Amino acid sequence: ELSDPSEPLTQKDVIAFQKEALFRCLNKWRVKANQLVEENEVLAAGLSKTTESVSGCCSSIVVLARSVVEDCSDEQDKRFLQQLINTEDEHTLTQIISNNSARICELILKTSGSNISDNIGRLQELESLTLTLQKLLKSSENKLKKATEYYENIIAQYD
Amino acid sequence: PSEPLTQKDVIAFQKEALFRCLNKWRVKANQLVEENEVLAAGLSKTTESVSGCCSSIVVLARSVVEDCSDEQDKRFLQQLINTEDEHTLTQIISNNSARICELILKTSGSNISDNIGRLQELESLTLTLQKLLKSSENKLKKATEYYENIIAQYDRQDSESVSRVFN
Amino acid sequence: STPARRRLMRDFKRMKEDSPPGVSASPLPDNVMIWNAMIIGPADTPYEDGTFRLLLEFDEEYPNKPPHVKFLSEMFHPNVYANGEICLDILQNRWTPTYDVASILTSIQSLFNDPNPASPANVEAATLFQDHKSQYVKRVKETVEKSWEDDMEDMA
Repeated sequence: ELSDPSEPLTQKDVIAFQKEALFRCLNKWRVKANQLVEENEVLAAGLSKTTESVSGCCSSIVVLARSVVEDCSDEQDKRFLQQLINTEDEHTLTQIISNNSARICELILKTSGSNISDNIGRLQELESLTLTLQKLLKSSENKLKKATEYYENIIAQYD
Repeated sequence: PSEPLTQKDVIAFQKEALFRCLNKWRVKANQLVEENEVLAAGLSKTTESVSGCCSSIVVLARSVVEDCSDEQDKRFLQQLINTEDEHTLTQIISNNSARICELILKTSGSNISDNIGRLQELESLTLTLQKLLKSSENKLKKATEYYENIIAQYDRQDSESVSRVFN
Repeated sequence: STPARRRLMRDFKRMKEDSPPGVSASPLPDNVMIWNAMIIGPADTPYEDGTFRLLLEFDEEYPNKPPHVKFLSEMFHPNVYANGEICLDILQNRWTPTYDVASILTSIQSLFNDPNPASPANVEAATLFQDHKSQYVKRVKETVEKSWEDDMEDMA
């Protein structure tokens, strides 16, 4: 704590200003980094809940496949449905289903005796995007809430 | 400690230790940007693959709800079809997969939905949700910059050294 | 006692009595023809809180000749050459005898606030100021942290 406001600056004053200046630069990264830690918790949590949540959608589609392979006419379609049933890896299963959901739906509707609506490949494409953009919207809104809450407690400390 | 907790604490630290603290946080911050970019990308790719798996069940519902026998079942399937929340879907699908599977196989119906009318609705929603995403993402950038700019001013307000130099 | 050496001593009394905000300077205890000067970067400039040291060289033609002024710290600025010399109009051709130490340094200090394009000393700096302001600021923020390590022994 050294000043003399009218007197010219001293070596003791510039070191005390360089130290404080270091802190200001330091706190900028500390704050910027700690919020990025906060986001990684937000991201990592959403990664696990999203992966966990698909187990209901995947298993119920395997159910529909098993009831349909027995009464399938095409052998190419019987093989593809057996691939679904015998994959035994939800991450692989989910990719097989999502990439071939158009084909899969058609096979269940044809075999179980329903009228495959035309324009059904575009129906699934727009349904998956709507659901995705909804999840992405909500996540960025939580990113805003969690970031706002993060900074607000920091401002609260100053006052 | 090893880190200057408060600006008042900086007098006790040498320059070399401060430079070390500065570069450690700079690096941790720059590394977390790389990590968050990669994770955020993986979240959407995971989200796309999960929405693809579930939406195919919603498709199977829409093609059969028109021809359902029970009013108890038409209500249940319309709730399934009209829930724009993927987290809700996954719970509806997982908790009621038995009923849902039975309904798709048993109550097998026709093609009488407005095949072109719902495609148009989903096209306007996708385009809308795309604009709302971009807007909510800029709100994040502007908030990060806003709060960081505010916190930075506090450090200069509470700085006795800046007060000495630029009084 | 010569006209130059006497006028310079007045500038030192100027710096001693009313030193401009963010600036200090002093001649060598054994030579008044060389001064150690230091400019603190003003607020809301990418050169903020930077403690940049300079070196001023005078001859016996002062104040009728502008001193040869060049930086001692690593500087990233479109107006500052790689050898430390500065492209400031006041120094080169706008020299007016009413400029003392105090005004020369705040003038340089003010080059941080709003720089002067079409004076390309560091083309890297001049172009990056127009094309990639982020990368310009990233390089300046580096010269600011590197300025802080000196310990300013030239001030005692």
